[PDB]
Amino acid sequence: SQRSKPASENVYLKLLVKLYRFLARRTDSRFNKAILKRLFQSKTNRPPISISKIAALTSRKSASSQNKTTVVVGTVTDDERMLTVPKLSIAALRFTKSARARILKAGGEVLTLDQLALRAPTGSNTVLVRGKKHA
Amino acid sequence: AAARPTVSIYNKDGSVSSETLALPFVFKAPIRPDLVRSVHTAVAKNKRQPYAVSEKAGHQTSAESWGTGRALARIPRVGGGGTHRSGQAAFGNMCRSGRMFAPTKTWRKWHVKVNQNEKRYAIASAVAASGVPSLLLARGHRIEEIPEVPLVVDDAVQSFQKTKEAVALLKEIKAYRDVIKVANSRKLRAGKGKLRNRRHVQRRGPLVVFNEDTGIVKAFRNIPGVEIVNVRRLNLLQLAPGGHLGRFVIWTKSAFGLLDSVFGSTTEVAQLKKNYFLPENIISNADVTRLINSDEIQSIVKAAGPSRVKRAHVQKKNPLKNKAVLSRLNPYAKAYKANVKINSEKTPKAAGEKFLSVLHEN
Amino acid sequence: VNIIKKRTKPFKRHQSDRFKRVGESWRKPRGIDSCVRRRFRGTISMPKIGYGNNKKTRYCMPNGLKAFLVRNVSDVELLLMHNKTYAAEIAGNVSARKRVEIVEKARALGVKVTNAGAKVRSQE
Amino acid sequence: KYYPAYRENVPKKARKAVRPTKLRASLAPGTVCILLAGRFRGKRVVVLSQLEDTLVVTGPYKVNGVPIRRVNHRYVIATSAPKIDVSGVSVEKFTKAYFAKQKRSGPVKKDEAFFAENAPKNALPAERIADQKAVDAKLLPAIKAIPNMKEYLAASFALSNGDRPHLMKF
Amino acid sequence: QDEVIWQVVGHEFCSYRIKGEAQNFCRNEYNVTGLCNRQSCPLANSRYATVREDNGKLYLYMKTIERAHFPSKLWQRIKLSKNYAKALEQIDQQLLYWPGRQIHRCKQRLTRLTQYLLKARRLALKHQPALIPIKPKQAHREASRERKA
RNA sequence: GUACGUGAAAUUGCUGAAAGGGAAGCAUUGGAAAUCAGUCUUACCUGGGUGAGAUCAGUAGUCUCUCGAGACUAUGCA
RNA sequence: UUUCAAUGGCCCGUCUUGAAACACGGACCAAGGAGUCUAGCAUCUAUGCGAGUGUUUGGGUGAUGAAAACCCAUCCGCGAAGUGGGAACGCCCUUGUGGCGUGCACCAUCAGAGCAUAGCUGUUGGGACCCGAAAGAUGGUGAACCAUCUAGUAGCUGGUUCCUGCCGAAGUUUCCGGAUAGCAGAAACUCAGAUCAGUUUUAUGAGUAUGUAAAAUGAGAGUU
RNA sequence: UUGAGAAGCUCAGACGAGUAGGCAGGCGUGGAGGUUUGUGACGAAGCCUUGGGCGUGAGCCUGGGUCGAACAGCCUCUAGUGCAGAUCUUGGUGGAAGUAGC
RNA sequence: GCGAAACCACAGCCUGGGGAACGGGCCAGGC
RNA sequence: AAAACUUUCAGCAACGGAUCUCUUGGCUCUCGCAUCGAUGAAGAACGCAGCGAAAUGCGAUACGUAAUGUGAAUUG
Repeated sequence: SQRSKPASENVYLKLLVKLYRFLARRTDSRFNKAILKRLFQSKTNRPPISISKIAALTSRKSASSQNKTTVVVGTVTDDERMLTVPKLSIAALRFTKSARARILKAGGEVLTLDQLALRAPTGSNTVLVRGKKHA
Repeated sequence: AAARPTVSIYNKDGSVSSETLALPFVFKAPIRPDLVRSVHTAVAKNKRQPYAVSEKAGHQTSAESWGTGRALARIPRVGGGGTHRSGQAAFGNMCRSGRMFAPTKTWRKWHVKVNQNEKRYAIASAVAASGVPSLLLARGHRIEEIPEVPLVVDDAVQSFQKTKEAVALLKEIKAYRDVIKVANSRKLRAGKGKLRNRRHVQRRGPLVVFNEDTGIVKAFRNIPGVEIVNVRRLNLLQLAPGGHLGRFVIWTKSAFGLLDSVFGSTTEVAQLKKNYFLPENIISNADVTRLINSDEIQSIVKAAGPSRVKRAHVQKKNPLKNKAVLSRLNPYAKAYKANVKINSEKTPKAAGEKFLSVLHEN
Repeated sequence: VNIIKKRTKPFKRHQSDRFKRVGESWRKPRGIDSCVRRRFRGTISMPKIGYGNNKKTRYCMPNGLKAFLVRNVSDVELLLMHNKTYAAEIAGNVSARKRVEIVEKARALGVKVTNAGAKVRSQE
Repeated sequence: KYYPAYRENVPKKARKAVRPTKLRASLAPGTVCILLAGRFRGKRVVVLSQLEDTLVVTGPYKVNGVPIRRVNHRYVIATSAPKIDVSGVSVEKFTKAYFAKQKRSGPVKKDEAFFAENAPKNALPAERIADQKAVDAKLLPAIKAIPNMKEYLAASFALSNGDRPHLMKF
Repeated sequence: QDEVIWQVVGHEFCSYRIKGEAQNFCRNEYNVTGLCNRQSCPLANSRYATVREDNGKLYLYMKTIERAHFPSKLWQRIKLSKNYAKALEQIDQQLLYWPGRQIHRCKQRLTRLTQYLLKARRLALKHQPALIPIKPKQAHREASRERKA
């Protein structure tokens, strides 16, 4: 369920695996190889990452997030506890309806994994992130 | 992500009108054959009548075990006499007139639940599939002469009263090729199904979707194959028959204008469904060929290796027998001089008397 | 290109010739103390994947063609481009009214028919 | 009808060039050799010339009646009998086409011989006999010069009891 | 569109597919090869060209992505000359800057459709015995009545 | 043909062929006998003659789409 | 296909047993004939939405079957309640080499992930894979007989139905019917610049061997 | 060079016992939705056959005979779905046997 | 003349050896 | 060694009733309704059908009478 193809029957997920299969072997990037591997992963192994974690991780310590795209192979949920949302650019498999509205109205943009492949085909200036699996 | 902006509305005489309708956002929803056929599988089970055997079948008789060691199987045999039942076994699956193993019960789960949001997703994805002519053809519809897909007709169709009025419209928009297909396909069903009020089978014709009824249902219901439905209660059993996407659907102008309120948009809530938004897609543009073969991506890929590669070394050749392979492996065999004369005319016998004495001992 | 068959004899069920109640169709011997399962000397052979035939020549008739079941004229027209690889085989339930029209159509298409002379006579 | 309708996998370029056949050392022209197979099995004949693969061989017509014929070099035993003078007879006319079977042709129209079967017959032309009459003219004096040669070629070779082909020398 | 259409039709269900053991075939009339592939699917290929025969004349059929939602006007048709050399050039001119695989498959179909028409004309000239069906009821009737006779 | 649609297997009778020193028995390889699939030259290339006709006209019309693309009609067959 | 010749070929299943010996079951053929349905629980996968989630007790509605589909008022259930190594990235610049930063998940050192449905698997109840053990009790009929509870009770007996392919034991340490472990797989992790071995050495010691420490040879290894 | 069912095509090397058990892909049966503009009185299904073919196999296709009204391939759904055994159940039928015997 | 039933994997010469009985099947000998 | 007898194969004839096809039957679910008896019920018996195999119908007015409806049958 994780090795050579996703167990998912979603046709559009198969189209993303097809796109990053090409990017993984025709480029010498470990980002395309890492993204392709995480597309085979199951829902349990792709935890959601909150909109607050993205804001915290980008503006952490020295911050200076500049405009690097935050990439997660998973769902970007919303954190209603945080009140001010920074200007963020996140590419994810799925955004919730509240998270997408909060990101857009509070400055920045939301992307899909195929919109980012056209902006950063080698994944340059990308902040690859993950959700905590402790659950 | 780029689709046709508007659709044309056709009149009763099959002629185009100057009016047009913006394409509703439901036709831009993701098309999910996995999700449509999973929801269809559950919904198709929701009108099943229970069946079960009698609660006493195979146990109506009276029998007892004659015993163990009496040169016969220890299954109980019916008592009494005068009838051939004497000695015949029951209360068991193998025995004739016995209890069949695990008798069927009426409280088997006949119906199955689906989340209401998955159901709305499937119906949205099945409506989107009905705007793709290729999906209509692959599902068995004879739409090769239909003027346009989606096929929208005037609202005057909603007040047809006679079937011959409906047949004239289907012939004017070339939609009768599908009805003729359904009429020709009517066969007697195979199997025991025709002993059980399932006498005949046939194909599915166009699905006519109206807004308000003024005779459209009565004028279309007798045409073999055509199903008439209201835009407010669209049915996945009728939008993906058999779980297959791409039903040929004919809309009236009023039904097509009410699709935006029934389904809403991916950002704006549906008017007729409280707190419902159209599903979003994992990919914005679903043409993977366009992304892969794009200038953005093809400019940074390394030079592609060949396609199916040539077979180097199909057969192993021995250099010690094939002189040509030896010449390739060793660029020195051409000048070797294997036999070189060393001892020409000297050959001095080198064995002193001390060595000879030791050798010639005992 | 010649078709090579690793085996031509079928694999019969063990002890199928001693009993009428036991059919010839191959059944794997589940007995542990069975000599056929342990593959002694003189015991019959069993279906193994080693007997599998060449992929290129698999499903090929001895004449080099692959059978294609045909129920009407529309089926035989599909073999317009594949007449050197496939042979038309009219189904057993197709009537003689349609068998003649399939054979005449398959003649112009240059398609071999495996059972073209069935349920019909000739009249020169 | 000409653009290839199928995949038409062209054969890969083979590397099998045709080089001349190397005949045996003892299969020289003018050698008296025994035919091993055919309708003239056992007959002793005289080798005129070596073709590309076969031997253009003939027994004298008046001696054993073996016309100018091709014989495969594997189907011949080359005896060590004294050689015959063959440099005096031209053998350029003995080519592959000279012995080649006449092309099966004839635009026979429907019926008559096509149906009624009034077929024609074959016959050796006098041209073949004319060339043949020359070779025995240039060969008979050669075989008559040495003793027993005329009687040798007339006889037919055979194996008697207690004859071991591997041991006894030809 | 095309990659979504192919996933739905090429892998879930197409009414045109004949599932054979060695290969899948296509019942579509607009398929050049007659096989079920990604490249030869007329439904999943928005730009598609094929050659088919109408009453003895071969035509080049072409469709573009921009006519995909007008089924009556989807396919355009031109006449291919009886001269083979001119017919090949007609496909080359009409299919200019199309992929070389699509022109290759259209010229291959033109050769097979030309041979079939040639073979159809030669069969008409020849005298071939007419195949007459064997009627199971009449055979049984005549066999029984013969025994009585 | 009311021993009644279809009419399997076990089993029985007759007929034919073959085999047969106290088993059959199956497998592997062939022989013999019987019996089958199992097929063919018929087309290509190049003419020339003769006439034929359109997708050819130093041609005229109509219809459906959209100039030119298909369907036909009349005339010529250079 | 039949038959002949040469060579080979102990009757199948069950139980037993290292193995067999066994003892069982098998006159023959046809048809029937055994892990089912359902409630709960847990893992895993898929799907929907996501700090939420679940329409179907019910109401609204559904003219072409109206037991379907479609819609949702109020509740309620379940959830919410600094330093190192490191994925990935940018910048170099002797450029590879490395260095300089930013450092997810997770592990070492001092910024909620659920809920619902479906399937798989395991498990516990119901008759619970099928056939199997004297009954007992209630009520009747003339100690006996009959009907029902009953599908009563089974650790035990016999049986348990298609094919192919790939993995593949153990048959026992240890505590003590067991909890471990071992053996065999699955998943997630970190690593080939790292470790490992029914290995052989070297030498230190200790008493021809011994253990330990550090050269050859082979294999990418360690985990949870 | 056309060889993109990217679920395809292609190249290379190694390897092949197997009980309990683990895993994967397939064959077949009854019924259901879809489909094949499917097959059928010019003969459906079934059965018979020393006819032919396909598959490693489960099985499948087909000729001939018999027969007389229905039936199948593909995608999906579903289950009372596959037998040589249970001193299995029901039915039929044998050797013992024209025997014991009456 | 009328007429069963038990039983029924299949069989049916010995001699030895064949370790587990092995003789009724296996191996070497006779028939 | 041929016959007989035995065995094997095939043909035909028996035996048997499988399979296939269906079917005025069962089973299950849902919906509407409320109607036995001293004014003799349920049940049992005995009779009547020109004959009815039974079975059904009926009660000495006996496979029914009166009345109404359809309008020409009954039937082996």
